[PDB]
Amino acid sequence: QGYAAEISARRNAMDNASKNAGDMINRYSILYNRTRQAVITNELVDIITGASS
Amino acid sequence: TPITGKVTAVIGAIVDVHFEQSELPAILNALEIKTPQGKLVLEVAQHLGENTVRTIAMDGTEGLVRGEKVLDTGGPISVPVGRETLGRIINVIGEPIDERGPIKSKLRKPIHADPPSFAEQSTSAEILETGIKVVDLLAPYARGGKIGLFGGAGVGKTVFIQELINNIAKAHGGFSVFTGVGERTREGNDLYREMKETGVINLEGESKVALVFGQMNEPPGARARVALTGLTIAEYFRDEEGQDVLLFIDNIFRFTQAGSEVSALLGRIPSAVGYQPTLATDMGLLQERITTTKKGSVTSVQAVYVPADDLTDPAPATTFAHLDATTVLSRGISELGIYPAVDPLDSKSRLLDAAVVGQEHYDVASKVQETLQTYKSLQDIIAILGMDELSEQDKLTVERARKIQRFLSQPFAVAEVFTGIPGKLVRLKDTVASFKAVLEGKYDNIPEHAFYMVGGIEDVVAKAEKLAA
Amino acid sequence: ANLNETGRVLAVGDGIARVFGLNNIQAEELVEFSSGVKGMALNLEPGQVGIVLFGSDRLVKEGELVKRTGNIVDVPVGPGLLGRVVDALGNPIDGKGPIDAAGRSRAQVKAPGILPRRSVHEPVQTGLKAVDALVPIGRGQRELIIGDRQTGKTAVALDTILNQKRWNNGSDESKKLYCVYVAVGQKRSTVAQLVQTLEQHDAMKYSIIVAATASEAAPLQYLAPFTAASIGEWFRDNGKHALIVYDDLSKQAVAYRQLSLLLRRPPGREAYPGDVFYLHSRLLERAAKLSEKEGSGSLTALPVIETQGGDVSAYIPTNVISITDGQIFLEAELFYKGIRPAINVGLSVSRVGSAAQVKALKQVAGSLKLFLAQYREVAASAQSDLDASTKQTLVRGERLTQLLKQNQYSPLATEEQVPLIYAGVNGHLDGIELSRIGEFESSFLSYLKSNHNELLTEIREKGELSKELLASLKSATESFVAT
Amino acid sequence: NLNETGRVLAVGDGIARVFGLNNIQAEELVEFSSGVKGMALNLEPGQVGIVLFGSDRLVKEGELVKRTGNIVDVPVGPGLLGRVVDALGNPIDGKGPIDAAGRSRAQVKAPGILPRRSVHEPVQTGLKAVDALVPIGRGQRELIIGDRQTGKTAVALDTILNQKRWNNGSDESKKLYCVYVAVGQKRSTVAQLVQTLEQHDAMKYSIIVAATASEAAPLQYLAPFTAASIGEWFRDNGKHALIVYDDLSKQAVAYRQLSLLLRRPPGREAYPGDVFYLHSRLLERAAKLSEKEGSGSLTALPVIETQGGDVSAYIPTNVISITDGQIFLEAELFYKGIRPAINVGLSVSRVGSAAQVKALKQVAGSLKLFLAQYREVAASAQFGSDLDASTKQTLVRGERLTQLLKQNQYSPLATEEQVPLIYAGVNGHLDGIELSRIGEFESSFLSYLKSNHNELLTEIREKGELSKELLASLKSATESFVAT
Ligand SMILES: Nc1ncnc2c1ncn2[C@@H]1O[C@H](COP(=O)(O)OP(=O)(O)NP(=O)(O)O)[C@@H](O)[C@H]1O
Ligand SMILES: Nc1ncnc2c1ncn2[C@@H]1O[C@H](COP(=O)(O)OP(=O)(O)NP(=O)(O)O)[C@@H](O)[C@H]1O
Ligand SMILES: Nc1ncnc2c1ncn2[C@@H]1O[C@H](COP(=O)(O)OP(=O)(O)NP(=O)(O)O)[C@@H](O)[C@H]1O
Ligand SMILES: [Mg+2]
Ligand SMILES: [Mg+2]
Ligand SMILES: [Mg+2]
Repeated sequence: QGYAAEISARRNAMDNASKNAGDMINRYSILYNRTRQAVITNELVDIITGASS
Repeated sequence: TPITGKVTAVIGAIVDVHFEQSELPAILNALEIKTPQGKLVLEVAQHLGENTVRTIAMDGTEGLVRGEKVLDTGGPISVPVGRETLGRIINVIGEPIDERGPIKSKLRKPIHADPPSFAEQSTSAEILETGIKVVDLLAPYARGGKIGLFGGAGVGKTVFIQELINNIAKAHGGFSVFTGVGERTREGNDLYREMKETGVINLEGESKVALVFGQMNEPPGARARVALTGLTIAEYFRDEEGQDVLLFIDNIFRFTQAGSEVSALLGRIPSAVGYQPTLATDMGLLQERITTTKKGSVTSVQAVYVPADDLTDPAPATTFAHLDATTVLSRGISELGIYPAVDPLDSKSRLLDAAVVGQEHYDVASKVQETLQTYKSLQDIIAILGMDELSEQDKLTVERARKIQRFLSQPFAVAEVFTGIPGKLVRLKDTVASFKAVLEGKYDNIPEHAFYMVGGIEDVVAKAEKLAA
Repeated sequence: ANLNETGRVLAVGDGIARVFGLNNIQAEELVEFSSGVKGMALNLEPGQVGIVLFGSDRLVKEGELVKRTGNIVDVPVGPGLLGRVVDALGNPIDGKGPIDAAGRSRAQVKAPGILPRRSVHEPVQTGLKAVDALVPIGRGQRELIIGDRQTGKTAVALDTILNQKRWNNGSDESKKLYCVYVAVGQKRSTVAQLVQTLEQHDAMKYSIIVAATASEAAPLQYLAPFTAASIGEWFRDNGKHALIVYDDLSKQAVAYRQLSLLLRRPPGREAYPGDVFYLHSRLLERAAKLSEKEGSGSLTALPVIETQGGDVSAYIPTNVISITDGQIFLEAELFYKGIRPAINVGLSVSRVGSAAQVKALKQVAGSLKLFLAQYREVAASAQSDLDASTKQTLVRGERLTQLLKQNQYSPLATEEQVPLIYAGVNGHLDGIELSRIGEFESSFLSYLKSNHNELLTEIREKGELSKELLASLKSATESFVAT
Repeated sequence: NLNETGRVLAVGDGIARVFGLNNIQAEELVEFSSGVKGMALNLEPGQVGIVLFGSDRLVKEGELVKRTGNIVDVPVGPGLLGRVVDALGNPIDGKGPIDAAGRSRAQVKAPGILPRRSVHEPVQTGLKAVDALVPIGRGQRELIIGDRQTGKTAVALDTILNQKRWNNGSDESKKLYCVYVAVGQKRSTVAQLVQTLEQHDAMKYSIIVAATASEAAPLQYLAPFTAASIGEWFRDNGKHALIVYDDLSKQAVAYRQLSLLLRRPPGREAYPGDVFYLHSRLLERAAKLSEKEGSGSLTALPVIETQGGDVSAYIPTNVISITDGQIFLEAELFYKGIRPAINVGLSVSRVGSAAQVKALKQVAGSLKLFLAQYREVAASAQFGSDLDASTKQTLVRGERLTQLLKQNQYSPLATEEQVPLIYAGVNGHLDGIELSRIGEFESSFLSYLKSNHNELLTEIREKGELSKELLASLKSATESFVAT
């Protein structure tokens, strides 16, 4: 009984976790994307300043 | 018989002026163009050669024409200094803007001044009690020090200053200068109504605070310089009046921003993130004048805007080293309804030292800090896997940290509208003891909610019984 | 050829014309090219002027004559623009003929100073349950509508305009609120369709449309909000009240960025020029509430910003938030769930409006601010224990969440609003199901109108809740719920 | 006659473009008629670009600029001790003229390959964490790196203060004269530092060089190089000097400002293309000279500021590649109550044990690797583990070893005080003691050994080494104290 209680509690806690993880993955895929864009821009501005002189 | 030239070029805030004579106005001199309405002021920035100067206008340049006559004043921008500035509202060029007549001051001083030498420095380690829990506890303000409030947009910088003016301004003895740089004209209105209503400015009577404004409607030239104006007045109090002076500035970032708006138009090659190459020295020349010297004492609060919530942006980052105390406001924090939204692990003080505050104070502050830190290192695991997957030690620390977290929140008087609750204020000695006890495990049975938005520990006890009924 | 009043084109490309002559020209004077296309003298230099064009580059060649105009960039203003649709320079685009101008105002007008202002205390009634109760806007305020693509931003502003029909049909000129809607960067068809909606609800007669749409030249988009504020300002300076929607500032900023980069100004953060903040700040500072001496007029601004991926920390969002007097944040998450208006209360705030709120709402909004956005504490945690105490707030929370929902084009009167909230806050909904809270609300208002109209009238006419009306309202509420 | 003089063609932003000056040397000092001094950095066909060493407010178009005939130099000599000067060696403490043994140029070729000898004499910093785990040698460059407000100056400051044990003597070979270089700090911060050196009577063997935040970029850029020269004199004359660059991040910013205004095309993050060189030539000058050269040394503690923990940032990556190891200070460790907040894993001293008093080397066996094995395990403890006898014990040992590395500021220790502590720790004479009491143990115990087993401590100070006899005495002595 303690085992089957445990096994039910695992599948339940892990469902809430995988859900909660995905949420952070979603929030970090967004930050990733911002940063990636920023990286391309910022790199371009150095090339640009360098080209102007 | 003056010195006159003609306008040769106009690009935005930048006006180029040619002079017909050998003699040319000095860099930092104020020039004048007579217009239909009033006078446009320009500040010489550089000499371009071939008898032409480059200037930065202090007002819009709409309507200017090539060939237009330019007058040299033979000196820099000057401001009314002295007691006659108290209870008045003033410009970047030192003219009044409260329609109350001329500031009949005996003297007018240039806004560009050299900073006080190394020899002139006067250091102390003297605590400034604020009555705000987190500040008083975790990062104490210093009398005559330089205090700075860092915050993203809307996180609470201005409410914080108004609380500090509410705490320190009436009982200071000395004089305050508030300078608005690049902020809301309405906020100026909100404050001029305030210092009137509290009596710190009395129309008929006598007043303790002078106000200087260069708000966010103003062209860049005016935004850059308006802090040097409000400072020049602060320095006259410090020096000749040997006054202990309070200087508030909302907001100091706007000064540097205004500098970048024009940097391009001045011919400079952009440094990192598009800022002016001179960002640091421009800031040194402003910052270093805002200091406590041997002749007198200046305690200074500065609102510091953080662009895109990025504390590594050259501007706020270059600001840090200038401050003896830093309170860093966090969006993440304020979004938990924690006000003030002070990051207790990113706000710092020179005066957090046992040889100033006593070992008991130090030890508490530090254990509080260790506690909070443990929660931080854990947040990711708490959010993914919940509380269940902590060891008991941790579970208890997390349980406790959250009670500290909330206890660091405090109802300000000036945010009564958003708190719904009267403004509480806590004596340093009470903050120290109250927190000391929480750590000592004396309040573990109490639910989290009883620490949220109260004063000292007596107030927790009260709210806990209020809930239990 | 007078080179004083007149110019010759040296070169044109990238939206700039370089022009020789025009020696008497003023900085920011409007000019005219042969083709009839207009320009703005931006940079006066020794031996040439740089002119920003208000149209395609096709419409200007090298060698062509340019005529001075005499005038700094300006526009027609006055009550004669009411019902009219114009472009950024004030030119009618609605097929209806010359505008009837009281006079002309510059595009760039300095903000009301420190003195000529008074704190906002007069309500701008949106007719939106969630906004009026929780982010009350006052006449003279600036309140940002911010959120992702397709989250109801425009809807919130448009319901506000449709709602004014309530007072703009009365006589009392002080209660009236004229409307300036600025479309910057939107599709022509969106705006055409918007105007037809306004016409259909008979809102058009008290509103002005200023459009600089997607295919138009960046400077026309840059300019539109400024010429719309002078149009808005006329009402302000003449003892009347105007609401201005900037839809949206994100697109204004983008156009400004286009112009700056082609002008070869150094790209900063996200490639915007250093002055992109001053762009908005000077614009929005022009919203205000004026003193008795200045005639007590007001211009209220509702700028719209569009976040990407819901990030309010980007450069342009935080710039505008650091200008306006608050934000109405709309969450895409709520929007997809069917919660519309999708106002995220946690992240929404009005910094000055509380004063200007109608007392009735203020009284039944007791802590609703605190409670709701805090039921959010339990709600987020909920999905570890089947608690006793915190099972109640989960049931009330859920109810007020439905009460706050609202159909589009259906702004509601204050006296129609306060009962619904009273009935929520005091838990008379606790027993009723979710799927019926929608039907409850329509049926409850019918009941109130037919049977307890005396009371609604009292809410409307005094705006307060006397202990007696409060108690009488408790009476009628309990009755309906029971059946 | 435009060969020795020139006329200002244009001026602003602390930069002047000058006509003539036909015979001027690249990097030569110039005087503008209005008073201000400058340095020719750009020599082009029709003009000369000059960076100003002060305000340009008084310079005008047409103004006359004069050749000095000197490459930027400075006063050097023992006379400078106890003093605070600006970048050009002008005294700024109001204590009047400096008396100098001579003048050295700012920019000096470093010691070549031949005239050097391996670092082998310790710079005793007085800090347990450093001296045990990242020992610093005489002639080494050891970088101090970390975010704002993480302890960086407090590491350097406790080294300077610690030199008192030897600087109060006459023995010249053991003495370590200190040079502190404030760059872009605020004057108040510096006054506060020379106030503290005073209170600890350390100012008498230190020299301060301050190019603080309000000073012209050419002054901030120059300060480290002229400060190397001041320090080099000690090195070049059989003595020893420590040099603290606080901080190089701010100097790099100043060099950038200089170069952009000279309209020299920038590189990454707008820094000049040769910003690596800027720092490498400065630090190559720190060195341990060979016997044929008198045996003097210059040890450098350069300070770098990272932003957001970002050590991959351009400048921090540059300097890391120049020095002989780093001390990484971390805000997260600072708040757990680890002071100094040294990340042991990430911090190396490359010269290593060759620069550590032998006694300390012995008792700190694999302390650094052990502490790694500890954190390897403090990682496995996270997912709620249960450990076997070895792992739970070493977890206990390290948790206490970490505790023993905590140390107050301005409380530096002598090796003979350090050794017993590390000795008690590593061996396990601390395992069966409640964790929260290791602090009061440290001071009770050092007092105990000062009254009871004092002959031991005396031995370590003098003979710098241990034999079975010293080991077993101390082992017998410590075992004694454990029972309070
Ligand atoms: N002490 C406080 N208690 C409760 N709410 C607060 C507090 N401080 C700020 N807020 C909330 O956040 C808003 C921020 O106001 P403000 O103090 O002007 O912040 P700020 O950071 O200066 N904004 P800005 O300058 O526009 O970026 C307030 O109007 C409140 O809604
Ligand atoms: N209160 C509401 N109830 C139900 N539906 C709504 C409501 N408000 C808006 N909608 C619909 O939702 C969609 C988005 O609303 P809209 O006001 O266009 O938002 P927006 O943020 O301006 N989108 P866009 O500007 O095109 O990126 C529209 O089709 C509306 O018809
Ligand atoms: N061992 C220590 N124990 C406790 N506190 C310390 C210790 N060392 C330094 N501190 C304090 O921590 C604060 C930061 O130290 P500091 O040495 O200024 O680091 P920093 O990184 O150079 N700061 P900054 O120059 O402002 O970026 C100072 O107030 C010190 O007094
Ligand atoms: Mg503010
Ligand atoms: Mg829309
Ligand atoms: Mg430091």
